[PDB]
Amino acid sequence: MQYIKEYTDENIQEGLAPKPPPPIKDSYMMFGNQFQCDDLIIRPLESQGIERLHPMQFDHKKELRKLNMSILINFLDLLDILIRSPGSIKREEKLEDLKLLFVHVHHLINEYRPHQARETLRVMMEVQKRQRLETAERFQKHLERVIEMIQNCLASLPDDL
Amino acid sequence: DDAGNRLRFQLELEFVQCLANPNYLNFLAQRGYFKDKAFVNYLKYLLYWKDPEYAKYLKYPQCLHMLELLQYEHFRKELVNAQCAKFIDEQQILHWQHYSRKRMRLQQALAEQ
Amino acid sequence: MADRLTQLQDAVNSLADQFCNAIGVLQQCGPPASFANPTEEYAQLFAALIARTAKDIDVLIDSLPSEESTAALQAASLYKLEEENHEAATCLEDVVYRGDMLLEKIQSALADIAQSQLKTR
Amino acid sequence: MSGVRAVRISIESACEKQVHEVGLDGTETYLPPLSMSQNLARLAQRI
Repeated sequence: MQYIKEYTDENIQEGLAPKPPPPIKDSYMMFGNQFQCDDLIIRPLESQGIERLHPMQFDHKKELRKLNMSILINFLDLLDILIRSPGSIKREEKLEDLKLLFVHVHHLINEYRPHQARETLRVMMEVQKRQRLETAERFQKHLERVIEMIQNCLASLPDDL
Repeated sequence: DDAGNRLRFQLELEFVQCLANPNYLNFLAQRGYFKDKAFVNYLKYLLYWKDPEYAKYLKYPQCLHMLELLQYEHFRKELVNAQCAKFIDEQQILHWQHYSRKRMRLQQALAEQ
Repeated sequence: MADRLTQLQDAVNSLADQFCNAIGVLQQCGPPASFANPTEEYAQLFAALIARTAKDIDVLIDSLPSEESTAALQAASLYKLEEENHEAATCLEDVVYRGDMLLEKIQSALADIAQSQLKTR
Repeated sequence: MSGVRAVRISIESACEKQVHEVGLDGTETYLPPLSMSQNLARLAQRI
């Protein structure tokens, strides 16, 4: 590692001689191996880098089942390919086709990681609102219960003579 | 001179991130830098990451946790043994599993019902 | 994690795993020359295991619920959450103030007779 | 997202349960005292 001495004595000083705070970085940040810049795209789509065989209609459950469907019949087709001529050239075309099938199924399912946070951040804080509420009518049930205490003490105030 | 501000910021950032490692402070201990008067003047100074403005560039919790132990100077005379540094390391990781152990019980509670 | 989507993943993983294991056992042992018994009882055990895992895949595919709700409906749900939580602070603080002016009066109504009995002695 | 504004709404963290010590395979133990005016006595015992 390394020891720092350049600014350690800069900030143990008097007045504004310690350095002012840095401004908010509105540019590239160099933290770690990643960049983690501002306003980044959250995720890359399936459009780039992956050949697309499904249309835009996106029957999400049916895309799940058709990909399951097509893989199983292609695995049986590949078994027939290994039965007939496993030493063919057409194997790696078949291997990358099912690999193409396996890419599409995995990206579609993961969509509830930011979506799950919206329900749970809601649901506990009406309980504390309820706890704010169930203590609210606690307050009138307490404040008018001591006004009636004042009332009977004032009602008994002349009657005690 | 924008180079000095950024470079020092990330140099000093990793220093407390290096200080987040309990075995690194053990590496201070056999090096005997706990009693150095310049370093005790430096480590009292080093306590300025507690504000959230500097902590948005700070990423891990126990950097600030074990630095405050060093402030009392009672904790600094120990740690020459690696067993107490390991004990600090082991209990930190025995409680880093808190969210995991909390989530698995509620998952067990929902699976049991 | 640990939702029914996860157990569907490892079930089809083990089904592919028990296929090659059954193939691997069927190719590593068998009848040497007859022109056996442990291989076939493994074979009936392996054929049963790949069937039950294939059975549980269909069970769990039908067991998983369809995708439900939208984030935009819950985005609008947070919009009514914020306005009711702002006014809940105001509705709470107003009866707090009713407690505040009442306690300030009666603590003085405590006080004015509290030091009054000092000079009675 | 979707052009939502940034405002200052109150969110309270789930401070109903706290964690102190972890046993084997989880199952911690929960201990807030939340004492009454008995706390006034302790500060005077050291006095």
